[PDB]
Amino acid sequence: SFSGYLKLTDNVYIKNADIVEEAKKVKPTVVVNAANVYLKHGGGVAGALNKATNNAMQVESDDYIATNGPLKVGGSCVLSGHNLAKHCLHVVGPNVNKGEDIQLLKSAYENFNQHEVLLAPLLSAGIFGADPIHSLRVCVDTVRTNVYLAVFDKNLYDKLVSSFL
Ligand SMILES: c1ncc2c(n1)NCC2
Repeated sequence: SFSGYLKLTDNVYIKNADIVEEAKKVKPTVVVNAANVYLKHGGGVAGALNKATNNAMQVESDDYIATNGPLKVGGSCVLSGHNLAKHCLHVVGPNVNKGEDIQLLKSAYENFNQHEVLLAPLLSAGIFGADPIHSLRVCVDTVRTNVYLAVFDKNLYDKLVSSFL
């Protein structure tokens, strides 16, 4: 089970941890991937989760895209969690670096409400370019199910906790 998390609200928890390492340890029912519409897991959380699956996540994702086409920004799909989780919920937050509507971040977090408990990163944070403090605020104000947030960067984790309202 999840350990060492700081409780932020009734249902949101946070820990300074590598989501890949957290997933291998806990083997949650759902690990959230910070996906793009093409499910091209090149970098950030997606690249790290995919590399941990020995590229099996990318092979499965390419078959999903070949069949279904790309996801919408703000959308998601449930695929296998491979050696990391029972399932991976690939969620597409807006990539601010690609000029995408930051208002789609709430729509992206709404996908989490379809799962009772999730291990997740902050959507649109990191290489997606959004303000992680804003992402945490949207997470707490949108997600009603139990979300265990893994924040890789210690300095960002401290900033998120110390500024949390
Ligand atoms: C949480 N947030 C970001 C990352 C992570 N976990 N693993 C590597 C990049």
